[PDB]
Amino acid sequence: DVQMTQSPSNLAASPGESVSINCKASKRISKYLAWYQQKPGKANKLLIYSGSTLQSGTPSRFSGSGSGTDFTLTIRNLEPEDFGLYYCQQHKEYPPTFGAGTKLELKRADAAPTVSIFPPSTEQLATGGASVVCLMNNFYPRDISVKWKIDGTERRDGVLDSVTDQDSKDSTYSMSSTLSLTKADYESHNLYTCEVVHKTSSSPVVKSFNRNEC
Amino acid sequence: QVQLMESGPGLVQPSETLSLTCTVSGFSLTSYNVHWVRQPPGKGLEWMGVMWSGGSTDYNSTLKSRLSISRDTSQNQVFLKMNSLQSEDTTTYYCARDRTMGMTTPFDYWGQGVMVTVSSAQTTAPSVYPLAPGCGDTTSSTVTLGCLVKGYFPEPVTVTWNSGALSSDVHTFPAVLQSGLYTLTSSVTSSTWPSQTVTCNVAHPASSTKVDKKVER
Ligand SMILES: *[C@@H]1O[C@H](CO)[C@@H](O[C@@H]2O[C@H](CO)[C@@H](O[C@@H]3O[C@H](CO[C@H]4O[C@H](CO)[C@@H](O)[C@H](O)[C@@H]4O)[C@@H](O)[C@H](O)[C@@H]3O)[C@H](O)[C@H]2NC(C)=O)[C@H](O)[C@H]1NC(C)=O
Ligand SMILES: [Cl-]
Repeated sequence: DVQMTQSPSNLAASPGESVSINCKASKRISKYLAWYQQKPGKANKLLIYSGSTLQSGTPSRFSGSGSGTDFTLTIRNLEPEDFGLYYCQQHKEYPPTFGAGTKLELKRADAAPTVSIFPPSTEQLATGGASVVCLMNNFYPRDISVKWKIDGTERRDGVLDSVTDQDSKDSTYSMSSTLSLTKADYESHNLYTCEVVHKTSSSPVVKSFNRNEC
Repeated sequence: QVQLMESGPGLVQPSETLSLTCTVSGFSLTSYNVHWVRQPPGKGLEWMGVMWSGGSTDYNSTLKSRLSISRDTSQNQVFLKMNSLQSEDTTTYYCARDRTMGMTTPFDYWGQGVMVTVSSAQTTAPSVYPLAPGCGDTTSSTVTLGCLVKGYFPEPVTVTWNSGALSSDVHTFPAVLQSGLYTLTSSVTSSTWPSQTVTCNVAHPASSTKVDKKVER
């Protein structure tokens, strides 16, 4: 098989800037390398083929070079719509083989998270369980860390979290963190705090509630 | 336009036959090859095999013994049947088209892929709980509300707000798995709550459930 090595795994750039992405075949394959774009909610889309030929409809800011082993996709003058994942496929021989992909992040201005904390619902406590939720919405950059504290002591047990992909309208991220515990555990403590560190604040953003006020 | 569409079960059990269908339109199966490709969890694309235009098949040599590809030209369908699945895997499977005339095209059109969950677990509908500020938290002019969609299996769900009418700062987060069940949150903002009602609509196709939860109080 022709092994395709793609680099890098990741890029970040601003709209209007230029990036390039490399693929390198393990054997010479003449000009027969194609580039594709992947974007949530869309089938993988053929951009370039035979190294440098644009598919009909591909904007002129995309270009490709190379013949032999070494290929490069260049994207100039980036549009928002161009942020997503790219991969290469050789089309010299079967089996089809593919690069491992490059995720291109849209670099926008810093944005501080809007932090919200939510006590368990009485509906859920009826079941004997409790979930405390902390949302950290519409922030940039991705880098973030969240601590839960219960009566001033860090709790990492029973915490799960996840982060959205970059927003289609404002290019931010959002994170949700859930502290799960028994009703008995929940009711054995008073102060619930989620503590959120992000480069937009010189010290942590803190949201807390006292269960005794619920 | 050219289209390829994968379909199959969202959940199989270990050792059940996994039957996938690729339904095509806007070209003839006797004129183009249709390939099957998978993307395991974590990973890049892996070629599984091809339904050649002329009716033969070829396979990834390491997977050959576990795959069967076929088609029904009258129905514009290509099939992939496989067996010996991997407990707890959530692979995505794709079909894609190519041809060879003077040269071999790359794959010019793809389907959007389907994800299959492999498990012996039961289908389980979510409980839906409100996310509302409480417990002495002063409510700003714009409030963040949400719904906690807890304890469902398998993926996916969908969440909408006020039946689609509300789409201000909607975020539906990736689900997390623990003790074999998924939990996700979905949030929206409102400047008019609680005078104006905010309701999440949660669908879980696998369990045939659709539940509304009005967020108040
Ligand atoms: C035909 O089907 C084959 C499956 O039967 C496909 O095989 C897969 O091929 C990919 C690409 O070569 C492999 O992915 C690589 O895995 C290695 C090994 O990773 C593990 O070990 C290292 C070191 O201990 C560790 O760093 C990793 O995290 C893993 O624990 C990685 O080093 C590579 O980066 C890459 O991910 C698959 O592992 C392999 N699967 C199996 C089940 O063998 C093959 O791609 C198909 N052929 C075609 C043409 O698509
Ligand atoms: Cl060459």
